[PDB]
Amino acid sequence: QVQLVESGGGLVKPGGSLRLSCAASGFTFSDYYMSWIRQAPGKGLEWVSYISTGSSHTDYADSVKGRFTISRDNTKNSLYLQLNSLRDEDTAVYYCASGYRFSYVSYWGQGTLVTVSS
Amino acid sequence: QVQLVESGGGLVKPGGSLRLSCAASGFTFSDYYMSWIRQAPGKGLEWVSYISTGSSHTDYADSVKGRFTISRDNTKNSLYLQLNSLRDEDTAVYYCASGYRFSYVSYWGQGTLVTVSS
Amino acid sequence: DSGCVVSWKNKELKCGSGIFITDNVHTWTEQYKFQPESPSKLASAIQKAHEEGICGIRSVTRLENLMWKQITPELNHILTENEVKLTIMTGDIKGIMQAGKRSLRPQPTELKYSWKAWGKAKMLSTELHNHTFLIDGPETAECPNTNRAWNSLEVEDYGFGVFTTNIWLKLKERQDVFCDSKLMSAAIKDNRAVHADMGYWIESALNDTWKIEKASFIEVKSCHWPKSHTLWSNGVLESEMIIPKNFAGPVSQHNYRPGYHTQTAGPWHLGRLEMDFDFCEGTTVVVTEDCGNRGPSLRTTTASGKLITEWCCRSCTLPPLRYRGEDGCWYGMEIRPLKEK
Amino acid sequence: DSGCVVSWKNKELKCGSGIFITDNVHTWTEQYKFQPESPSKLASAIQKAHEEGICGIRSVTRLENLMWKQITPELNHILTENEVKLTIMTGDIKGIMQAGKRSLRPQPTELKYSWKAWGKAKMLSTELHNHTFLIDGPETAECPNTNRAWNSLEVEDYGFGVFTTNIWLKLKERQDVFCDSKLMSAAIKDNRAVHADMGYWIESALNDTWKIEKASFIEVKSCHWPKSHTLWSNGVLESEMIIPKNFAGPVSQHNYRPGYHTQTAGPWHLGRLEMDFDFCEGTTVVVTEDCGNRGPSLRTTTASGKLITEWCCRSCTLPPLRYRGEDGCWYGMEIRPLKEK
Amino acid sequence: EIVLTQSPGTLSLSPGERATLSCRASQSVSSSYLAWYQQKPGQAPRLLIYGASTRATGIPDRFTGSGSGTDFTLTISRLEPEDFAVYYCQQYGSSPAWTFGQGTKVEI
Amino acid sequence: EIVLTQSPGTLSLSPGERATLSCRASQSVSSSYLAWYQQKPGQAPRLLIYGASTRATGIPDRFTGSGSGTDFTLTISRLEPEDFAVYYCQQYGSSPAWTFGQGTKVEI
Repeated sequence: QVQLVESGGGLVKPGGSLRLSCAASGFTFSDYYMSWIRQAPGKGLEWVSYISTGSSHTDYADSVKGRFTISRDNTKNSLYLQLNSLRDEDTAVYYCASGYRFSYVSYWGQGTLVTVSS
Repeated sequence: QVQLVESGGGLVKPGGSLRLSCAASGFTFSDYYMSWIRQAPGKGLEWVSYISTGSSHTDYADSVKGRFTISRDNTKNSLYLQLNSLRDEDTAVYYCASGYRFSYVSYWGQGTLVTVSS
Repeated sequence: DSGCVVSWKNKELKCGSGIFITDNVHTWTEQYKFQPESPSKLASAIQKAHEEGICGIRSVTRLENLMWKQITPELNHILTENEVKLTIMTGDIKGIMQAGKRSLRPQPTELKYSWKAWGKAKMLSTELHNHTFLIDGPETAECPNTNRAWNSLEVEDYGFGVFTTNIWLKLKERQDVFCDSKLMSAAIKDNRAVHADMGYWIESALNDTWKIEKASFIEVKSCHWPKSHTLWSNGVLESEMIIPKNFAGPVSQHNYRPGYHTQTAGPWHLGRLEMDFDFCEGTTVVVTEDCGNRGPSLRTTTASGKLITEWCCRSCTLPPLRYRGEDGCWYGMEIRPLKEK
Repeated sequence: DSGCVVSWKNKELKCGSGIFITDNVHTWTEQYKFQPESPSKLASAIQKAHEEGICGIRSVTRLENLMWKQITPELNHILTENEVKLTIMTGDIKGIMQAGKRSLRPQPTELKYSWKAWGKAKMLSTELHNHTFLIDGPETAECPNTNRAWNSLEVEDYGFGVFTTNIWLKLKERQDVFCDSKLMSAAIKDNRAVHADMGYWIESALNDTWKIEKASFIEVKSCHWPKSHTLWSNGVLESEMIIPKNFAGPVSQHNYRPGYHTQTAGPWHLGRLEMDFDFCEGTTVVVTEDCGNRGPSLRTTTASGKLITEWCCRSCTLPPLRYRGEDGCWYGMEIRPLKEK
Repeated sequence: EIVLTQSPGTLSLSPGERATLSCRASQSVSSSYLAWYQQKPGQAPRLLIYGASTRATGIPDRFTGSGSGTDFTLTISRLEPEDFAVYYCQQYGSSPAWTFGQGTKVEI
Repeated sequence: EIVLTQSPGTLSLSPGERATLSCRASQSVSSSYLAWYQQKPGQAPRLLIYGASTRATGIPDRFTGSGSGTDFTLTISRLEPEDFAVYYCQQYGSSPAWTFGQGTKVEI
């Protein structure tokens, strides 16, 4: 069964940094596109970023250009996102989802929560 | 009749300068090419330079590049050559000839004599 | 036209006179800013054509839209000042950059109730009339391209300003299909032949025989490439250029590639493309005669995002032809899945 | 390929990537120096061809004559070291640069009695035999170009040195008539189109219709200009070329000019030419229908140096076509004296 | 941009009825590339239609996806007390926006 | 360079004879472009042949120019005591050298 496990969420000071990891199992991780999706509290879902299989496309959202970094490790089936220069509105539940902006999303798992305040 | 009279010849110290003039009459001076021909004492004839009708060709001999300057004035039928940086082998009789290197020479007149020594 | 050029590949300095072909397609293409000729001629050209029965305007180039996107405040002022029951609304546009069937024309007798400057201020909002005039956009239903104008403008001969944030434009005196020759170039120096404009960077190179090597597009226009700027444009068959003639492909023998024919059904619907000859990541291409015939280009990722590994080609030539866009890596017509349907 | 170039005509600066075209035809054309490939191959290439029945070599480019003028001391030594009864003498050159009928070929199996370096010392003079092998020169009587080889060499791909005083050359593997494409250029940017090589600077411009404007030659070769470096090379008639095809005239529509046909019998015998469109000094051309038909080009000065003032043309187009050389000012084919014989 | 619109913002019904949805599209979706996701508060989203017409694996039969062109309707044939959640519609190509749908609240 | 050669270096004759001269050419002059000049000692040179065959104006008929190809001969039909001078041959195109001929002295 496709299990997606994530960790790294927590309260951080504005302007800090964080790293989010995704643990994939139950399916061919090195064969599907990978993406991160966030959801502000009580608001709609919004794309964040996605990465290709060989890590060569790596497209990012408009409001996080240069602030976020996404990477994957197919050998151990791990997906990584790097948080840098966090601002106030970044507080959202971040979902590690098996998808691509030009495709539907098949697998979602227990997205973590991150807060940026004092 | 075509008389070609020249003046300016005289003894000069090496490294000096001199100016020679040609006076044409009896024919359309503003219609032919003009050229200066020098002849070392007892040696053969040799070209020096020739100028076009509108003063746009003004080709010079190989051994006088940058040292000799030629000019003409079609208004009063005169032909001018300017001597600069004279050396000891320039001692020759200089003929004002109505001709051109790619043509025969029709009129010659009373070539002047210039000597470069001490 | 005279200067010194440093070359990183040759590690040498080139000094002399001649012609330098600027890239102006990568690294913040600058600038080709926007201002047309006198406003009265353009303003008078709308309602005169609207009386004929025109309904919209299409932009031949991507940047020509940005002419309209910032000028529509101005024409709305003058037409209202001329009590004209019309409105101008521009929008976004996407490939394929469609082309209309007719074009504007003078009537050089312009409006007599206009100013002269093109930088007037104090814009006043206008009303909307029952007669609406559209610009290029997703309006392919209410009015077709038959009642739509296209290729009605031309770059002014004195309109070339690279540091001055402006480029003068004037309307053509006749209908035409070719692209703007005034801002257009092509060159070749002993190893590479490049055809270029504001949107295209078609580059060809010689390894054993002259052939196309790479191309980059920020737009996919529909004007035919003029032959006055085509290198080796004789004896070229229309069924063999890699870039189709309809998409401003240069009619030349440098647009050739052995084993591949015209890509009339490539993924040109993407706004940006990058043509090269390599392998898409994680994919392999094997030459075999039992592979399927050429069809529409296929994205290397399915609707679920899964990657298709193995591919076959009938009579292709490695490295395979592939495209870089916003969708991933698309293969050419002659490449088909080895076993996937 | 990336740099910043100032433009005097536009008073502007051009910075970016792309291809820059060196002049290499005015202002001390530099350098195209000459060091060929291994001398053992070229030395062995002579006697095997001499046994076939060759008698001499002609040159295709004016500089190539200089390579022979400084290589025959090496060639004479190596063949004499192989007790080959042969000798080599080079000569001067003048237009028109004639062309032979056959060429050299490997035989890549070279002589085994030679050194390796190209800069050896202690050169020893050789003797003279009854078998003499000629090179380009005023020898059009004893041995014609039929028994003379031509266009046997080719510019090495890696033998391109613009700063290092060497251009490596190897002999071709097949018969050919086209010129050397390894050192050749052609470009066009929105106002001008220049076809250029080591000797030609054919330049065309656009005022109302694209047409030739000026050309400069330091040589007059006889190899056909390749079509891979020709701009707008489709539908071009060979009877309207300004420069004849036999004189390396590029096959293009940019080689056109209204009112003028091919200049088959122009003043090409001169080594250097500067073709433009103006009036010879002190001359006037008047368009009239009763003027004589086109013939060979006539110098503006007679055999006595007298200037011919008035001229007429039948269906020419002002300004008239005129040539600048070392002989004066020659007019075109379609220009005839008004009343003089 | 083909940013979509969901109407109505919220829906009120009772178990035993038959509900319908509506995901307005800006213009001319390509190849009917639309999807539906269920957001049971509060858990991870699920997948219903690929696809705009085809039921996804592990999904009960009552979930029916339909619509074509520029109008799409997600209809549940049979109501069920656990089915009350938030549903989102997404277009994938081309070219999709950077955000999902606004969502429709289903309330008793 | 089509530098010419004049032979012989000097000529010895007597009045009433018939003299001959020779101006050797390097190779194949074009359209017989050659001229002859007389240098009376000591005066400015005159002009005799245009031309290599055409007598100049005011020249006595005894001066006959001939030759074609690469060999040219200037022959005076009748000797005359004033005719003893130095004669130069020039080629005018193409391409001519930067100096005239060597000249041949005619001595009694």
